[PDB]
Amino acid sequence: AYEAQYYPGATSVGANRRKHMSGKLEKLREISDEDLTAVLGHRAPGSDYPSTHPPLAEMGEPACSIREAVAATPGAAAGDRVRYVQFADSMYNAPATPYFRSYFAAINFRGVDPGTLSGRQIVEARERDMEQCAKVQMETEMTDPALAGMRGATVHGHSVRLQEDGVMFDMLDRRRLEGGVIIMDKDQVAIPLDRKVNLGKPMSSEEAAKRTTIYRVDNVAFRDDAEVIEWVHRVFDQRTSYGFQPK
Amino acid sequence: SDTVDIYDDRGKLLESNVDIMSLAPTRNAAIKKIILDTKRSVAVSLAGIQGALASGKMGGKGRQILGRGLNYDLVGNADAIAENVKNLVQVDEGDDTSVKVIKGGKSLLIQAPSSRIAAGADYMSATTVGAAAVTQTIIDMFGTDMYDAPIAKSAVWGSYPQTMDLMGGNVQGVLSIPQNNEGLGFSLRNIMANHIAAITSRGAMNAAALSSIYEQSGIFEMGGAVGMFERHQLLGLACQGLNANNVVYDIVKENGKDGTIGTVIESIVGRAVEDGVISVDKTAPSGYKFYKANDVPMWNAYAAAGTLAATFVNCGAGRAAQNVSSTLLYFNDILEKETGLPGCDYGKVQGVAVGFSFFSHSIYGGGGPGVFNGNHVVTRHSRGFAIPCVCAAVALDAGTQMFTIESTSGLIGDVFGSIEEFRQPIKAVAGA
Amino acid sequence: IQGALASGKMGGKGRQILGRGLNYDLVGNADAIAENVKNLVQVDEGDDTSVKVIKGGKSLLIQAPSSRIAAGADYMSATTVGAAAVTQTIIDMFGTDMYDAPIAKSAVWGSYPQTMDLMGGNVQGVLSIPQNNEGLGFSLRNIM
Amino acid sequence: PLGQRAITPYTISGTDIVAEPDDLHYVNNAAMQQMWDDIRRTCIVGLDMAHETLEKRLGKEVTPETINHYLETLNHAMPGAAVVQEMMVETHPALVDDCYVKIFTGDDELADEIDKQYVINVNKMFSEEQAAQIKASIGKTTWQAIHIPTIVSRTTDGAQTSRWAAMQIGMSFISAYAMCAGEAAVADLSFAAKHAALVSMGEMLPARRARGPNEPGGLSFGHLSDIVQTSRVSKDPAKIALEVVGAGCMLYDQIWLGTQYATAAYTDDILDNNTYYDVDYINDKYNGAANLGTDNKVKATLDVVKDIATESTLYGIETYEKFPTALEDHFGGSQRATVLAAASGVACALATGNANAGLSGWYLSMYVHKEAWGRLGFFGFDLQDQCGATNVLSYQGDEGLPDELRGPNYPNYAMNVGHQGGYAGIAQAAHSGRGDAFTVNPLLKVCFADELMPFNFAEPRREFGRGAIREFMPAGERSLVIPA
Amino acid sequence: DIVAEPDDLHYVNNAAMQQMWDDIRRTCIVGLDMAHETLEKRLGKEVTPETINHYLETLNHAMPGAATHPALVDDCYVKIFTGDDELADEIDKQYVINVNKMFSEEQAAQIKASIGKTTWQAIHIPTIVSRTTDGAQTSRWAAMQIGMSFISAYAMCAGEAAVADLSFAAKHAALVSMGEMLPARRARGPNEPGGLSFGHLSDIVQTSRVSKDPAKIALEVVGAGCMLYDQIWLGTQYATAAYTDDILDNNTYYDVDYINDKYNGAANLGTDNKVKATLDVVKDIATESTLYGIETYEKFPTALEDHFGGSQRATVLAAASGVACALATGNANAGLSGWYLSMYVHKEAWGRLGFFGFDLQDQCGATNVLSYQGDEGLPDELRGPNYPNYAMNVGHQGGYAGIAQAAHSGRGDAFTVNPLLKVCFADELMPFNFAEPRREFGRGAIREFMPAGERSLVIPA
Repeated sequence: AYEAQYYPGATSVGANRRKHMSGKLEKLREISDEDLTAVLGHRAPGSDYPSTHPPLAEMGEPACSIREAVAATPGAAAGDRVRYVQFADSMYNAPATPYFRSYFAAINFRGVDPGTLSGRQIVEARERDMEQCAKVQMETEMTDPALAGMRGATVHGHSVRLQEDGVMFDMLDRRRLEGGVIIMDKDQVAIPLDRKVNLGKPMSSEEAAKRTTIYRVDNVAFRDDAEVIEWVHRVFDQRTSYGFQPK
Repeated sequence: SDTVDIYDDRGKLLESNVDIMSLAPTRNAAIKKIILDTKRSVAVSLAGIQGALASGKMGGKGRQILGRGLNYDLVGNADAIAENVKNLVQVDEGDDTSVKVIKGGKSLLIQAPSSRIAAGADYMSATTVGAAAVTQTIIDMFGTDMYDAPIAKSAVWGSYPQTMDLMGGNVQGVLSIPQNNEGLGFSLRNIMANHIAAITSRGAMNAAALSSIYEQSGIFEMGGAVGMFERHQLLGLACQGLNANNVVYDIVKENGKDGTIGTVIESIVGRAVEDGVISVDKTAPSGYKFYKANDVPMWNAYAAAGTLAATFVNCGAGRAAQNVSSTLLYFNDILEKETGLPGCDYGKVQGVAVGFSFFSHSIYGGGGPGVFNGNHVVTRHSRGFAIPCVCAAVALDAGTQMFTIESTSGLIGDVFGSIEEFRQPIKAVAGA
Repeated sequence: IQGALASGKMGGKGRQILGRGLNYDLVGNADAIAENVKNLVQVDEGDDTSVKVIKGGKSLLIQAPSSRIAAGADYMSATTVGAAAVTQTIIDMFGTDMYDAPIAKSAVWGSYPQTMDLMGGNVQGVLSIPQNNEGLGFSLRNIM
Repeated sequence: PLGQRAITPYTISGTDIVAEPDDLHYVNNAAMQQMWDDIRRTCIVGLDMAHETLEKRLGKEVTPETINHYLETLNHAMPGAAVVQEMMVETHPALVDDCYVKIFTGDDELADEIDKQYVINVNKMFSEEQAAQIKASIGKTTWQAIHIPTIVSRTTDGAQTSRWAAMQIGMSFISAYAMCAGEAAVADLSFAAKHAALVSMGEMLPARRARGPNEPGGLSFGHLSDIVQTSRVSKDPAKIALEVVGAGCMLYDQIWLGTQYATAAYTDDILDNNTYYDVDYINDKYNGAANLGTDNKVKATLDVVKDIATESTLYGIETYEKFPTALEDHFGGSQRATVLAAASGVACALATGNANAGLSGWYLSMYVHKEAWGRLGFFGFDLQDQCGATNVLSYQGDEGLPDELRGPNYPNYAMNVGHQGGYAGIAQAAHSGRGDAFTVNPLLKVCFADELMPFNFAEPRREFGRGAIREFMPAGERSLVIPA
Repeated sequence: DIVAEPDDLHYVNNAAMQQMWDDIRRTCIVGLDMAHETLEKRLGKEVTPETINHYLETLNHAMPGAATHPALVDDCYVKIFTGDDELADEIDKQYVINVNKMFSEEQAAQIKASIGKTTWQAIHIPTIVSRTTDGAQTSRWAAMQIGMSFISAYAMCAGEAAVADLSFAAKHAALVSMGEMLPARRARGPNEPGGLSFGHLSDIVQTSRVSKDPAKIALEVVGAGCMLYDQIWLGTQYATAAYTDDILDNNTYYDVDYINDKYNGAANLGTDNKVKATLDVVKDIATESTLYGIETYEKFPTALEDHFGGSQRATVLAAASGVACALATGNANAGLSGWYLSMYVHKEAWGRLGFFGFDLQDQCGATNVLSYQGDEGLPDELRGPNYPNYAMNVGHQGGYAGIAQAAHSGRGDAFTVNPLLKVCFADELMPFNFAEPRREFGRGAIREFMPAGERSLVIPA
């Protein structure tokens, strides 16, 4: 019906912001479920899904119209715990942005809790839901594994300049580049793991600048895209004028 | 003149073409009855008084007067307490005064007369007269010693008067003391979301609606609806809370099985465009339709209705109460991105969601969504378009919150869910 | 209010906002402000609302409706409705720029909401604010 | 070997050490401020609700070794140090040495395996019946004693004591239990640590009173009797009650309200002599009632109060008239009714077990004193004392209260000096005569049963005298950050 | 210049932080003239400058509780200032603050026209008293002191009805407190950082008295507001908020250059050359300020790294834009609109703003700027941390005070909201230097600030 346009801009970063909001992202590599659950870190890998309350078909529901109209997720129908996945995105042309992963998770996924910090971006959901959300974030162009690496605490590096091989300065290294392809063993929480997870080959610097959603005076300056500054000015003028008098 | 229709909890028609001026807190008889009942009604935990008299624990948190336990029988003789307290709380003979014993005697519900409300300057007449009537009954008709009377009084009242709240007392209503108001006219906003979801028996249309009732009564009491702002508030009260033209339930039924926040936004912008509320101001390069509002109170009403609908779709999917920290925020943010128009309350409910996310997800002492009310320092900013969604989220939960409905609001829920105009707010306000 | 708008002395004892003087005659056309404030305060026409002007047009006496008392939990929604009605009447009769709306607001409301009281607003009731009570139900015994 | 004054140098009651009245003020002597600082910086939060939210909502295992890890993390984190890795600013270690956290539990089995450097045990600090009373009172619950810096409470206020607590509690849970450093569990923990499981001694005051929360108007009389730990370490109940009288007359009549006469209510020993006389009188008359014990007490009747209070006041009047040693000060004749009323109140409470019996003894004392001598205190003295006798056994809204829950925010006691300390002593005497482990709040008996406090809550008046002659070292001083 | 670690700048770890908050929390201003009207009208005693002088020697040496410790209490004195030169010269030169002497001519003329011909006394109680309990007994302490000084100096008995009329006329008729009482949750009393409005902190610092460049005055209030409001009232997390490494100074001077380029000298002093505040002017200056600061961050990556968290990037862009718009228009709410436009432009340029709640004051920020609803509308001069939007979270209030000063400093006003506060802190005998607050924390982080309120003389070594 209403074809969502999602964002203003004829530029490249407007197109990439629309691609992150819409979810029309191409898959660059693959992560198995067994080691993805390992690097989320809330569970033994390849084990049963835990619980925080008995499943909804057993302990019933109140007589609610929203409950009978909204079909709960499969990850909530089994009463899983609410656990989290979070990332850190560089300011040197990372493909995703702490707001724009939150916009991605809000539009493309049912029953999530996206949260934006300046350096952190968290998705909190039921077990089977956040696993799918984190899987879709990891296997696509949305996460550049050299850039948008999973942290769960001690996240410093969104604004720290990259290393010479294009990886963030992590005060506890989850992800290491050697062997050619990027590999990582720990979960987002700062505990080590026995198994090694290959992600894939990192994007090149020019490909990172092409795929990014950051206006940068190096690559695509914010000042030259008047289409989005007009959006900011229009919504700000409407906010101020209608906070004086809404007519 | 704006003339909405009214639909119920299940999206059936209630009253059609109602003028939204008649839905005002100062004009609608049902909202007036609801807030007069919130003023005049108070709850007594008889088992709490019995435990305080026996164990000696009274007067606050972690306190116990040791050595002067009064072994009384309050729960067993609860009915005679009910007629005796009804005798001491009433002004005339059977005017509008009721004392009902419930749940096999563990609790009492006291409706103060309507005259005592109009005889004092605020609502605390009900609390003080009920507490003093209970104290006087348990002293006189169970035979309390002359020097044992203050123990029997502080079993009912708290550390009052040394603390301005009845802290540790067993008598409280929905509204808290007027010294606990952050602003002027905020007395109808000291009502936490657990109370609303407990009252409506965890209905999610009904908790949102009754928190709209309370919030817009509070807003009109602030003097924040004079002139054209009255229409600006009443359009949102119709559209968001009171289910105008079945819009929110229609959006939920459309986006129930597969819907996310984005599909809710697509539905509200399709409804706004097709209703003539908004139109394309200009078209940019790359065809980004810049939108303008033909009616700004009506566009804010659509953004509020979409905010509640997105709350439903994003909380019923997870069956979690914590999602409205972000659902309001990101609904209004994607809605600003989609059209160019400002979101609900011109960013006020987005800011409320911003701060609500921080105190409901960090080391700062905010806690779960169940404890947030309109008088809370974080969620007071939006003009009654945020707390309906919070109460709906709390009513929509399935057990993932420990600061839960029962633990903090079992008394208020089991005493105030006995009233028809509190479980069913839309049916009262519509009048069918 | 006229002295507050012209001089800049609004919102407390000693406070002066310089350079934002809004020169206007309020006492000269106080009858017009009276019917406008009767229009904005009232719930419906012909209710229990009467605002009348004092000698010389130096003051006016807002009486809020009974319904704005019944529809509020406490007593002093009358203060806020009267203060907001006077503020919007002043805005509607200037034609003021919206960047000079806050000056014309705090000339009437004083330093509220920063102060718990209005504190310098010319809208003034008899009872104190409910936060400035001594105990439970002492708001009605605050008349000196 | 000669000299004149016009003021009597006060020896602190029960001690040989002596201070002139213009350095027993809360500016010169330091312990006067330090005891109130220890009241301010202290709060107590409860761990069980936080532990069960960690348990069910994360699936995390709560166990004694994780709890030892969590308290060592917190006890590092509390002195303003960084425990979660954000580049925050740390308070300097040399300014913050008076910060610690200590648990006490109602389960001794849990109390064994927790590290004893972080445990205050009920058994090692109380006797058998005391410990049994407190374990039965608090249930099998886990609580913890929070003491924030003295420099922090000294700088800003006492309302940040609960907030610095909840801000440094949540970082400790995050660092020791590996949460996200910001997620929906931390809100539950830090709202437990701030309004759900928080108990604090100072409560909020009405805005007409121009003070804020955690100010000695909110500190109730039973709370202050529970703060001072003389009942823990000594057995003679009159000594307990008069120690509470001295501490209350210092923190209530000198700090919460600013002619500084009321130092004499715990100086020169008149108050004691009278209390020891009438406790001997009660032991002689009512068959040893005022000794320690629960069933030996006489029921609080009106005539018992009349006899004890009248006899105590006529003893005090005969003592004064016989030797007016404590008289002859320039503004004399006040603090003459306070000591008689305190003696009568402690005497009435130590015999009956009822605190309102002590209050009725206090007001009978003021009536007997007034109509014996034809004069009653200074100008503003008997607002409350002329009100009070009808306000003690009432049960109205703003009138009915036990002494135990009363405090300086009580309507009669709000603005007059020389009264609240006797009330704190009466509320203690109602329970020290029967050897109770606590009067009102059992949490604060345990919480202040600790020797790491720079103040000594075992004997407050001994500490006032000890600071009055400059061998008391306070905590909140800016020793390093100023030049020399 | 003397800049040090952030570790020894945290407010408990820094003397001058504490001493300026102690100086603000110990000072009260009491009206004096209608007490003299009482003495003239119904005490039968003719008040003279000699009686005034004798009152001043009585009240200035009575501060330590005299007829406390003489040694400890020393930071205590009562000074006078009048807007009426007819009696300002006969008063002793050791108890007087001349508005003519300490100010320029037009500033003194504005002060005198604001206050009229009244007399006011400036009271500073001891610091130890304000450190022991809260600073809410400054009112009651100075009340008992001036009551005792009337009874001593002017020779009345205690306990008369005319003495009672004088007693109410003395102290609770015209009392000017720093802040007022607080609402529900954080219910502190008077003279707390919650009630200290932004115009009050603009008037407390005295750079507007001693400097003519409105940029330096605005940024000075920005630094003082950041430290006081954020660290004391709300604290922390990168506490050195926008008064180190001078990115905000660079952005402000660039903005003044931009304003005096596009508009005809609208950023210099004087009220004649002020452009009226429309949305176009606010949009233009705020967007240019924000885009310049963003280009500085993205152009110099070491400065993007040094400000590691998004909160301080957003705060230093918004404060620079706000003080710029306030200087250009002379309107403080124009500065607030520039602040919030800077927040929105920064958010859309980088897709990230702050730490969960650093945008609470900002999404309901721009809409509340020009409102005239009840709890929503207020001029920025009268706003403070008790305002509903600004109550609870860090990183904002310093720019909010600096914006109000920039409004009333771009047009060269003598004061922001109070002339009583401006003249009251215009005396150099304070331990703090309110003329240059941000230099004093450089002195307070280098261990060169010597506050009073210490108890070293009454405790062992």
